[PDB]
Amino acid sequence: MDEAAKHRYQFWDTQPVPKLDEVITSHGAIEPDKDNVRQEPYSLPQGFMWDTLDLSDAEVLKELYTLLNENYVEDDDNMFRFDYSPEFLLWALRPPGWLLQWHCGVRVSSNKKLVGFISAIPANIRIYDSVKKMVEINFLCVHKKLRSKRVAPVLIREITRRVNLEGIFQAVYTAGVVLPKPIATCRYWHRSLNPKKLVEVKFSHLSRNMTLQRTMKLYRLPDVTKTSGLRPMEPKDIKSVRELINTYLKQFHLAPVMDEEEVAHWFLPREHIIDTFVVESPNGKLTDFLSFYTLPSTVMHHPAHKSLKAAYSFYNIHTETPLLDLMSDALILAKSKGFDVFNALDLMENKTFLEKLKFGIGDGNLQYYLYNWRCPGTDSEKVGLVLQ
Ligand SMILES: CCCCCCCCCCCCCC(=O)CSCCNC(=O)CCNC(=O)[C@H](O)C(C)(C)COP(=O)(O)OP(=O)(O)OC[C@H]1O[C@@H](n2cnc3c(N)ncnc32)[C@H](O)[C@@H]1OP(=O)(O)O
Ligand SMILES: [Mg+2]
Repeated sequence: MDEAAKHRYQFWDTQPVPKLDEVITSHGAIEPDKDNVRQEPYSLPQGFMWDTLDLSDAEVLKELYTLLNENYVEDDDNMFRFDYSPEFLLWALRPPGWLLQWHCGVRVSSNKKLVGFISAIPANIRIYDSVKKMVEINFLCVHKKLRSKRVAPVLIREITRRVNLEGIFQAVYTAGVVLPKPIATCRYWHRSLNPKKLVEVKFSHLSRNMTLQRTMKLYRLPDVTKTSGLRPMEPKDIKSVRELINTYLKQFHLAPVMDEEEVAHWFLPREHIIDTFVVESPNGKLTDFLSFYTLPSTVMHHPAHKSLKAAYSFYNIHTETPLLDLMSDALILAKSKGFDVFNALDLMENKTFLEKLKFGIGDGNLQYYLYNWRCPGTDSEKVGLVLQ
C-alpha cells in the first residue's frame, strides 16, 4: 500500500547480472562461458521432485494448463489472470530448436500434483552489435500454496543449468517487477475494441463524466480493412516474411534474427493463437505485415463474464504501407474477430500510433532483461523483441 523500504537481492546478488542502478557504459558478457558445467540437478525441498514435462502427452499439457490458469501472472488489482490456452502453450513452447529437457516441472513427490514450472526455447538475439545464441525464458510459475519458500530460485538455477549444458550462456526474459537490472522498461497500452464489456468487467473506467454511448462512439471502428493487398499469410510467403523482418529489425538495439523455419513457426496463422496479415504490393511481392497473438484473461470474482478476450500486438513490419495505416487495419481485424481489447507495448515504433489510434496507457511496467550480459539501458522505442 504505502510501505516503501529497500530490498536485498538475496538470490539475484549472487547471479551474473548487473547491480540495480550501477551505471553501465560497457558492452559484453558479465562473465565468461562455463567450460565445465554441473551435471547433477539442484536440490528440492523435501516432498518435491523434478519432472521434465512431455507436452505431447495430453494429460500432462492439461496439468500444465491448469497450473498456469490458476497460478500464473495476475494484474496489480488482481481482477485478471492470464488464461494461456493448451494449444497456445504448444505453439509457444515448441518452436524450431526446442528441447524437451527445457520444459522443467516441479511435482509433489507423493500425489504427483504439478506445483512448479519454468521453460526455455532457443533464439538468436541481437544486443546492439552482438548477435548471440541465447534462450528466451518463460512461464516461471510456483503454486500459490508454495509461494515464498525459495522455490523460484531453485527452478531458475536448474534451468540455468540445463541451458548451460547445451552451450548457451546468455538469455533474455521479461518480468513485471524490478530486478537487477532492466535494459529497458516498456509500458502496456490498451485499445478498447468493445468498451461496454470492458466497463461491465471493470477493466475500464468510464472517464467521469462520460456516457457509455459517447465512449462506444469514440472507439467506433469500420467493419472492413483499408489496405490494398491485405490478406492472411500463407506458406508461400515464408521467405519474403523472413527477409522483411530481418531487414526491419536492424534499426533496434534488441531484436531476434530469424531463419525461415522460425518465421513459419511464429507467423503462419493458427486460429485463436496467432494472426498474421501480409500486404501484397499491386503485382505479387510483399511489402508489409502485421501480426498479433491471442491471450484471454480470467476475470476473477465477477458475475457477468469470466473471460476477457485480448489481442497482443506481436511484430508489425512496414515498407510500403505506413504503420498507422497498418495498425488501423490490425484494430479493425481484431474487432471483427470478437476481441475486446488490443494490447501493445511502447517498444519499437509503437509510440508513433498509440495516442492516434486512441490507445490509453495502462498500469505497471514490463522490464526487459538479459542474463550474463552488460550493456547500457536503452529506451522502449529501441526494443525490437516481443515475447509471449
Ligand atoms: C543462460 C540461461 C539462463 C536461464 C535463466 C536466466 C534468468 C531467468 C529468470 C526467470 C525469468 C522468468 C521470466 C518469466 O517467466 C516471465 S515473468 C512471470 C513470472 N511468473 C509469475 O509472475 C507467476 C506468478 N508468480 C509466481 O508464480 C511466483 O511468485 C514466482 C514464480 C515469480 C516466484 O515465486 P515466489 O514463491 O514468489 O518466490 P520465491 O520462491 O520465494 O523466490 C523469491 C526469489 O525469486 C525472485 N523473483 C521473483 N519474481 C521473479 C521473476 N519474475 N523473475 C525472476 N526472479 C524472480 C525474487 O526476487 C527472489 O529473489 P531475491 O531474493 O534475489 O530478490
Ligand atoms: Mg516459493
